[PDB]
Amino acid sequence: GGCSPHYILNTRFRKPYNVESYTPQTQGKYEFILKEYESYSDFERNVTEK
Amino acid sequence: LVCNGDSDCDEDSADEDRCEDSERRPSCDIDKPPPNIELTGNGYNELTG
Ligand SMILES: *[C@@H]1O[C@H](CO)[C@@H](O[C@@H]2O[C@H](CO)[C@@H](O)[C@H](O)[C@H]2NC(C)=O)[C@H](O)[C@H]1NC(C)=O
Repeated sequence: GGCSPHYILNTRFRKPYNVESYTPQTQGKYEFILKEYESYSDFERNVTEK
Repeated sequence: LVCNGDSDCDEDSADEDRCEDSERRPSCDIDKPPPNIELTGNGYNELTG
């Protein structure tokens, strides 16, 4: 049996006997992490004997 | 409520078994509930939110 009116947007659904609820609890979580690292090190010498 | 053409038994709709469409009245023009009213039915866990 069943045949209670269940809608999502304009689309109407027939729920299974087994299912208590199927309901559009919409949600969204985005997550962005960017980590850039640089190191440089320079070493020189110049040395002369005459 | 029997043979309203509305399923007034919640899950079973037993008030609408073997019910003649000649006896079913046009109980209402429409049956679309407000667009997410079922969520108002839900319970809430006040600790976990
Ligand atoms: C070692 O000597 C070289 C050559 O003089 C140096 O490089 C020169 O540096 C001058 C000034 O900055 C520039 O005008 C030249 O074009 C460079 N030439 C070359 C080939 O690099 C260098 O800097 C010196 N290093 C140290 C640690 O003294």
